[PDB]
Amino acid sequence: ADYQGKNVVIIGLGLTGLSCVDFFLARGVTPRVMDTRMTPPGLDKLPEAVERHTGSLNDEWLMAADLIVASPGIALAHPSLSAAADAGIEIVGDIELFCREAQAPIVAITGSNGKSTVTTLVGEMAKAAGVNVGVGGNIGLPALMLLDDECELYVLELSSFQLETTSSLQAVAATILNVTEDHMDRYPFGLQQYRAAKLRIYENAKVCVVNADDALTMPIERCVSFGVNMGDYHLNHQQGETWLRVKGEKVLNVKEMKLSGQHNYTNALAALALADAAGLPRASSLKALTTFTGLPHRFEVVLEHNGVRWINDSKATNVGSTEAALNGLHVDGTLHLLLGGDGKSADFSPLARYLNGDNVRLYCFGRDGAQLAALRPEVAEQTETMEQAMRLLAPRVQPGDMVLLSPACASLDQFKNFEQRGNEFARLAKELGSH
Ligand SMILES: O=C(O)CC[C@@H](NS(=O)(=O)c1ccc(COc2ccc(/C=C3\SC(=O)NC3=O)cc2)cc1)C(=O)O
Repeated sequence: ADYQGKNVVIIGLGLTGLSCVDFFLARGVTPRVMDTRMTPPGLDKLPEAVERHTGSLNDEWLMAADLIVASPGIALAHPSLSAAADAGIEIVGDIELFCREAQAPIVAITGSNGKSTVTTLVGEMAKAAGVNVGVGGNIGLPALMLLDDECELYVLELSSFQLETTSSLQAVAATILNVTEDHMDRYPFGLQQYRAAKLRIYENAKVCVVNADDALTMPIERCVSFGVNMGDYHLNHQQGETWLRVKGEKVLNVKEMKLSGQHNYTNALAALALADAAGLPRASSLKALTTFTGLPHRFEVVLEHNGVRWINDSKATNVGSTEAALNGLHVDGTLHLLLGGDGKSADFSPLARYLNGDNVRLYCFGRDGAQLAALRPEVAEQTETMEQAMRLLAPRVQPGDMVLLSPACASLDQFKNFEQRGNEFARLAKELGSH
């Protein structure tokens, strides 16, 4: 594509919006920027000669544009944006701009849970093979900051939102890892509309990788599959140990992995299937599986002291993700579970199954605290903030217990993002968790 002379409007700042600004400027196009927030992050790092409008959308600017670049954080359904679309004004996102320029194969990963782990993993597989790889998208750097002529492979985490505005992706290997309820505040046509957005990732992909255990990950020549008991990539359980297997051949005893748990093992399978489709050597891909330590805020033990494990799973920002943490979870004594924040209109009831017995306590906070507490009121306390919940639970903690921040919600009602929320839990854990 050629943008010269075009009237360009970027909706949304932050890192991503700033990368879009720099993208256009470096191509000799001065965009204008709008953001519905009065002081969006990065405002102060915006260059002085870029026109900006904050606090709302400017329909004069939008209806004047030749191209609208919408941040994933604004709904295409927003009245101002659908007015523009009705006018035949072209609307894209950062990812779409990336895909038009990228000069290396792209491995594209989406999913309600696991997508950051799989993306990171595939990145580490490439790195183990000596491949110059750019890893990012919806994590790490925004995609436009990855763009580099010497890159030999890109591995992009993509959200449903990014996919809605992307049309030029032709992934060398693409996956939806799973589809469980999330973002319903952005999908008024419910689960199928959310699913429909993620399905876009498969269009023109050279290989598709689907989850044989989640029918919703399949499109409406076949896809490669991964699964627990079925799928081209699957698990084989022999006698307390577990193997990764490709079409009946053993490829890795999971005792060599530093990650644990069925769902991490199916993440490994997904990563391997993607790495294989991308043409990465198998040996170095397996080697990456054994060195990978996991991501911060992803079921991350921040403190083990005095018989108590404090676990930061702050990246659990949906129900499926918390359920992943709770399902099969071994706790010696009492589980003290922190739930709360912005539940994005999710049904929390699927969590109820995991909260029976004498060994669970709930500490529910933020915007949907009352709804979370209502899962089992008898064993629940509700506060306003996570710090209050931590100071409430800490005196109760006994040798053998677990403290688990796995909130099933976004942090955005009270925090900058789930990282700040994990960081704050980590600091509090260390204060509250020794004498
Ligand atoms: O961190 C959390 O606790 C939750 C993350 C959570 N992720 S996520 O909503 O999928 C998400 C998507 C893109 C980004 C980064 O990029 C953005 C730029 C601008 C905006 C807000 C804008 S733009 C505008 O014009 N008016 C706005 O209020 C939001 C995001 C951050 C989060 C979620 O999964 O619930």
